[PDB]
Amino acid sequence: LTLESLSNVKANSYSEWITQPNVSRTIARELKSFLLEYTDETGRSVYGARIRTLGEMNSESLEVNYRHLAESKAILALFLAKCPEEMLKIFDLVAMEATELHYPDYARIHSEIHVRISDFPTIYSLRELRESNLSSLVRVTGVVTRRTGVFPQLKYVKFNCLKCGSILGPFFQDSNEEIRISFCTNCKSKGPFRVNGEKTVYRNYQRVTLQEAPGTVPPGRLPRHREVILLADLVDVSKPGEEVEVTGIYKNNYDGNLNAKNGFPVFATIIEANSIKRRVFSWTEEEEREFRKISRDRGIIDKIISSMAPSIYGHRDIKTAVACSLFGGVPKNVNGKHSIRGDINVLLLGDPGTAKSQILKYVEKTAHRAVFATGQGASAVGLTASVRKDPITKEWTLEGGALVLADKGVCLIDEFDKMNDQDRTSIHEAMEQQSISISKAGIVTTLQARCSIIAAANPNGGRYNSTLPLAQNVSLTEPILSRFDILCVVRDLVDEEADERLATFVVDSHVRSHPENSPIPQELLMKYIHYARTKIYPKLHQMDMDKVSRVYADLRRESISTGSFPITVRHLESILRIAESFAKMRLSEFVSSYDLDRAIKVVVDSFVDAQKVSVRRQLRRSFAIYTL
Amino acid sequence: KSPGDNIDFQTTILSRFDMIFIVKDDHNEERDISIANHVINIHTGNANA
Ligand SMILES: Nc1ncnc2c1ncn2[C@@H]1O[C@H](COP(=O)(O)OP(=O)(O)OP(O)(O)=S)[C@@H](O)[C@H]1O
Ligand SMILES: [Mg+2]
Ligand SMILES: [Zn+2]
Repeated sequence: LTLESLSNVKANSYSEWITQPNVSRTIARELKSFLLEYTDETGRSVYGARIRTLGEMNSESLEVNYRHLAESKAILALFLAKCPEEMLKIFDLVAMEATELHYPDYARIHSEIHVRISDFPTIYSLRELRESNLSSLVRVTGVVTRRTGVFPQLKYVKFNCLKCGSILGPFFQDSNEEIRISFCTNCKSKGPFRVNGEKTVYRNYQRVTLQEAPGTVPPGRLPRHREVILLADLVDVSKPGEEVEVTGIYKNNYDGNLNAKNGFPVFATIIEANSIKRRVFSWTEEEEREFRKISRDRGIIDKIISSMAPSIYGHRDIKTAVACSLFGGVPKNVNGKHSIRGDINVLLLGDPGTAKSQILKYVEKTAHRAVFATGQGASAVGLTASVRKDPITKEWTLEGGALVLADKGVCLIDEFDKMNDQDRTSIHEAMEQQSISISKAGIVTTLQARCSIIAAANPNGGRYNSTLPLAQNVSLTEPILSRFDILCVVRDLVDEEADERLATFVVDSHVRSHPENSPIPQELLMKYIHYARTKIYPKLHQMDMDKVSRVYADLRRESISTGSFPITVRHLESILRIAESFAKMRLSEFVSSYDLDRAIKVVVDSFVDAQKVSVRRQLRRSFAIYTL
Repeated sequence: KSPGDNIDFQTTILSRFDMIFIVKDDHNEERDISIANHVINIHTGNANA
């Protein structure tokens, strides 16, 4: 037939029209022609290149643009829009033949090609779906809330007869309904036939709950939700909590005896997803060369610190501590017996309104594995490990908590002072031995909790006191204060010049944020940080020894002079650990004397800031050589 | 202060332990130099060898 004759319809509906064999083979021929000959008048066929790429990477998905099919064969685009199931089946057979022409043995390897329609023009929200959209193609936006596990769904079903024992040839399984068998062809009987899963072929199946994104929801109304079924190649592509656009067939669930609660013949609906599009710390070979180029620069550490938290103004010491915590040191197990922690723990103790929460959020966006937890609030991952039974599923799960989940990563704890006893024991154990022991519900085990910790806390009474020292200013007991490497005390002393630039920064953010209206870019910095944590592992040599013992001996006796809380071995280890993170920002295999001096500066500045006002003025002049 | 005055628990708990050690902060230069050298030996890798 012809395209104009395809536009005219003889059957009652479009589905029965496409169902006719002459019309179906005409559609298949026209779709094969369109797949073969289509070009953008640039001398290149995009679909031939796509077929070659999917053949070379061994993929069962062919991404087909809807605009290309619409401009060339408008009636076929209309047929795909209104009756997508059988149209997609036909064009899947067409694309399978097109791939077969390119690769002859691709059929025995895969035997299935799924066509993913891209750039469907009309976009529906979840609240405006009606029955007119049923059995039609729809493109909707939404945020994924939860996803099930991947299940095997029958694809090529193979049966065996109980009377004879013979295995009867495979049948394709429709995804819409269950298929059954009534004849044996060997016994010529209608006897009981059993499915054997050994010879049956399966495809992946997943269910995803999609809700309307809260920004698009009208004010008084609730966000609507739908169930989206993801097939074999589409499973586990959408992490819960991310916003996607799904194109698929809007259809009805079939359930026994409908719904007895309503009193009306009411059907549940789903979206059978044809395609998923999303609205990664992988570096290429060129990106590694660019990393070496930017790390060769002398002011790489200054530039990294300045790139820390662009929304935060004027807090250079906090940004330096964040840079050390993100880059981290080298954990070392010497001869098996003795273990030394190699990740920096930072505690931001500050008065309210000092933007600690924004810093924690920046670290969460920046770090590879960052887990946010809070002592005061409830809508967060808990810090304590547990074994819990689902009240619906009746199936137990072991959760390690935020500290175990942030293993080889970052744990960001907001409201550090407001914990209960169980959380305090959990973070105490995690900072003590980097593990969490659980003996509950028959499970006795130890989970690895080698997580760097960045915490935010407030002083007692809502304001820091300079005359009192650090231990009196917090409810935190001394052993949990000792485990932190960097202790950033932040107070907003009223200085007119500082308040002027801070207010100017806030107002300029407000003005640029209005709808009617040196730093490394963050995408590059994120991969640079991930590369440094897994590739460098800086080391130090034996001739650098004579200086660190020199300064540390000059440290402790000064702490003897004023009677403050002492410099222990932990301060020396914090010096040697922070220096291994400064050599990671330089991407250097050795730890230099300049990185070591900068680490000494950070540790001494954190020690002096933690003192009372009487001790601080004496300690500042004695260590002015190290602070510079 | 007394050893029982320093601990934040009952003095009768001390009697239940067979050996009690009181670890001291020496605050000496030559001991601090040696312990710093030892820790740098551990961190460098000379201690492993
Ligand atoms: N130096 C700064 N640069 C930029 N914004 C700042 C700065 N200091 C404060 N702010 C702003 O002040 C507000 C403080 O909000 P939060 O950071 O959420 O509160 P907080 O600092 O965590 O203190 P809490 O929650 O009361 S203990 C935010 O809008 C910040 O953007
Ligand atoms: Mg806060
Ligand atoms: Zn049989």
